[PDB]
Amino acid sequence: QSVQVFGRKKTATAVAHCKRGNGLIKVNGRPLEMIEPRTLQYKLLEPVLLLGKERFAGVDIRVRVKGGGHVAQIYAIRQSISKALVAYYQKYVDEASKKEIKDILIQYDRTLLVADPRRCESKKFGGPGARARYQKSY
Amino acid sequence: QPIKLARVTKVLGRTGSQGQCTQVRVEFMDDTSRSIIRNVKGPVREGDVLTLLESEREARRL
Amino acid sequence: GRVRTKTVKKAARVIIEKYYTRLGNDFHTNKRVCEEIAIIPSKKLRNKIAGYVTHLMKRIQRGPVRGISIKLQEEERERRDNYVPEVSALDQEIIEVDPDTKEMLKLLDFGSLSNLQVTQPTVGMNFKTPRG
Amino acid sequence: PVNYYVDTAVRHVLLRQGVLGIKVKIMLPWDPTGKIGPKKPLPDHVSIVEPKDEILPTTPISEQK
Amino acid sequence: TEQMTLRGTLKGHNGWVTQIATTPQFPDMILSASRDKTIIMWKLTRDETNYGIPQRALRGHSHFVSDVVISSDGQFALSGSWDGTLRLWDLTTGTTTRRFVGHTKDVLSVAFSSDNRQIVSGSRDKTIKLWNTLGVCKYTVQDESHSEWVSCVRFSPNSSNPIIVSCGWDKLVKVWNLANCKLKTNHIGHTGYLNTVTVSPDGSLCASGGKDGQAMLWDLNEGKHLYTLDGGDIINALCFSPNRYWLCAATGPSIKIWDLEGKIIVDELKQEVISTSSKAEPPQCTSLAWSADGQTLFAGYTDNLVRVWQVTIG
Amino acid sequence: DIKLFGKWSTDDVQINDISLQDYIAVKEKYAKYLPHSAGRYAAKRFRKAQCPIVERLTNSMMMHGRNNGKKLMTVRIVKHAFEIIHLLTGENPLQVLVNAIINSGPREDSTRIGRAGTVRRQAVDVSPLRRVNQAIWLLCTGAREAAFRNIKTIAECLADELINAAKGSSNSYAIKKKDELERVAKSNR
RNA sequence: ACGAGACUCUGGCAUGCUAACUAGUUACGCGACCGGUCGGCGUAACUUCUUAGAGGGACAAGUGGCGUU
Repeated sequence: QSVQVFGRKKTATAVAHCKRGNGLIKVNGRPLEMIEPRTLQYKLLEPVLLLGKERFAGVDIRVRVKGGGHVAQIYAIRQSISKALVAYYQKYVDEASKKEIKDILIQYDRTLLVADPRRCESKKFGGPGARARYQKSY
Repeated sequence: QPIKLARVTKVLGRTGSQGQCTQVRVEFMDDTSRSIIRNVKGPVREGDVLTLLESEREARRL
Repeated sequence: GRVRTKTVKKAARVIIEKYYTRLGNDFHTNKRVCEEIAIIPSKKLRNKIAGYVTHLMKRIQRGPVRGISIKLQEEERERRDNYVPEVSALDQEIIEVDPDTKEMLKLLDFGSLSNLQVTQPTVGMNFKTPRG
Repeated sequence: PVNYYVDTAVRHVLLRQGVLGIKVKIMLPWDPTGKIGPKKPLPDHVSIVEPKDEILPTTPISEQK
Repeated sequence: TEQMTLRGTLKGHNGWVTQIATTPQFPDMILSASRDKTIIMWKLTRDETNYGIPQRALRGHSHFVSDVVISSDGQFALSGSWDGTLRLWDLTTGTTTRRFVGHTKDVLSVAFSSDNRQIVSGSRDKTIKLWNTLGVCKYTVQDESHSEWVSCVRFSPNSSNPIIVSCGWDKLVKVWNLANCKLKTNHIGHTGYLNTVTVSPDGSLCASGGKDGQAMLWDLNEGKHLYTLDGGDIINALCFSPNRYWLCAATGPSIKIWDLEGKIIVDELKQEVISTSSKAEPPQCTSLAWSADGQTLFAGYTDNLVRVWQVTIG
Repeated sequence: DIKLFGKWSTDDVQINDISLQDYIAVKEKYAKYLPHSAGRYAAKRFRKAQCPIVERLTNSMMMHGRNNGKKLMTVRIVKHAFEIIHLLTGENPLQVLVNAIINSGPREDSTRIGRAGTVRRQAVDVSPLRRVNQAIWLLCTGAREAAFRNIKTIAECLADELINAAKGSSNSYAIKKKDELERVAKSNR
């Protein structure tokens, strides 16, 4: 019983392997309350705080995350965890439990289940960036 | 004079030198029967409430 | 701006006028029909044409459209236009008639008509709009 | 379509008074398989198949084969 | 005498309910296919809150699911899709057991033979294909077939004279012999394209309908037209009642049941509260399936709900 | 049970302005653990009214070039000064912030003349959204230039600015600027 | 008819297809530390993650208003 459902933000992507277990959540081998910025720790705890420890009690989740930026690896981890729990519940429990957890998560935050499509825009010549232009003089 | 509120009932148009004011129709929250036109400065939409410190001028039509 | 170009609109009009029977209100069936009966070298153009075909199907559903002309539809349209009341509106028991037209009818030799009812004429000769 | 429907050439001509530049552009006709022109049609060209003339069956006829 | 009333509505689909499948082995089990690329296996609680709830969701199709049918035993499901492939699903685990590849266009219909040994697939490729349960295509009727899309293919429930009946957008009803897969009978008479054909439970009649709105009944053993019932709209689906001598047709946004004896309308199932929002077209009935016992009829609609009607006598 | 940071509830916060009730988002769907949500509130007009007020303040804190994009620093600067507003007043910091927003938003101000003109100014009313925007901008600016070239840290200047604005005191930069704008609008009536 | 659009490249989606020791992931063995952590070793599954092909997907298509409707 496993799902491996993943989530992304910008270039960061995290894959969460969720199997039948006893409530372990690790990210890159470290426990959840140890990820780097620790200012957005609540951003990581939002899924388990919203759904409760009882719903995660029957699964072990191990997240491998790689890609760009601390604040994207966060939001990628939380998307992966939410989608992993949703998929595991859908495949191995029933549709009703999946419906309620999905409703809670989506009501709190759509980005917990649906990825943000925004990506960096290209630079065009004549300016330092995508839309800025070099100073014009007369 | 007291301060009184008025709910926006319909957005009339854009006025100003650079089109910076929205000229709007407002009906008074208490009376509910008397309405006027005023220019409001900022983004305005249906149903929001403007507090008028002065409450008896009328904006010029168009 | 979602304004369709003449390519999309003329293609949709021709497709509708030619294959009105096969089409309906469903975009996802209409696009398959278009890709089967036509040669549209792009998928986006096919989707635009199918969307306008769906819009026009809805339009013809509640009446006619100036661009389309379906041969079979005109027969049903004139069938609706073939409405005939039970009693002709021109068959009246009594018709009012002014004294002047009564005199004209008398001069016509039709002064023996019975249905005519000679109404009173107007009094004031005020039939012109005031000037100013 | 300009990259496969029009063929372009630019050349110089050395004359007495100087150089004349000549540019030649040819818009190829649409050729289905046979090399006189491109195989792909122009992207904005839509061709609608002419419907064949059918006769609506007046009565239900069953054909046994 | 016997009227049908609305008992419940099943929610959970995000797209049009395109097919409803029931089996005479699990009276509390329903399969609904939908344009959300998913098949919902329901659980019939028959409680106050809702008649049934989604129990499982079969996923794996990359486009619309056009038809779903349940095996003789309620353990396997067959689905066709606009992605061109067919899928055989194990209903216990909910995973695809087998994949059927070979159709180059959208798969419009699918059928499982009684013996659950053969599979018929009719596609927009103007093609009818035969398959085993292992996913191998045996025969392909490319010639002497419909010149247009094939909209519905159905087996005959008769142990003798195995026939498969098919309809197309060429306005023809074709009867093929399963033994050799050649055209045995051809039926003309429909004015517009055909959507569905239904074979009687005893294998004696076959009803067809479509754009023209006329439901035509053809004798299957002798091969002749019998009777043309009048429907007031496009016939999206047809089904015979398993026990009563009835025929039900999804006529536009309503369903009509006719007694095949009196040849008259028995019931007009229409559920729609009319209000100021009447400027939009009502949802259209798409799929029809009778219960195993025959006292319940499930109807799919464009508003992605499955409505259940019960024979309430009265 | 969605207290901000992990300590500040929202169930007790009362906007009590009616006019700005629809434009200050703090209460039930806008109760979040952190003032950091990525978010796409600038995509369509008026959506920023769905953004929580604490996140709007946090975004407005990243200003004057050297602090552009440093949102983690600003969420820290809000977490502190909420911890300080609670110590100074004893009230919920969210309530203090909401009261400051109410008090620091101008109700009238002057534009260029009416339909047209190039000489003087004409008084007009302020949209509720523009009221909230201007209130946040003024509070942030007052804090920013109170902390500049001073041993008083940010998250102390901002806390005192919010407290004064909630009190309506004239020791607040935002209140002074609001009064100035309102008086000029009065003179150009 | 040219130009605009269409077009090509590109960004987002696919637990559907094709398939990988110059990408991996699970699983299982063997080890090192206190069931856990192993960019420690090795070989089955397979393709979610990675690559890159084919196809799909969005059309103002659905609903409600405003419009000559």
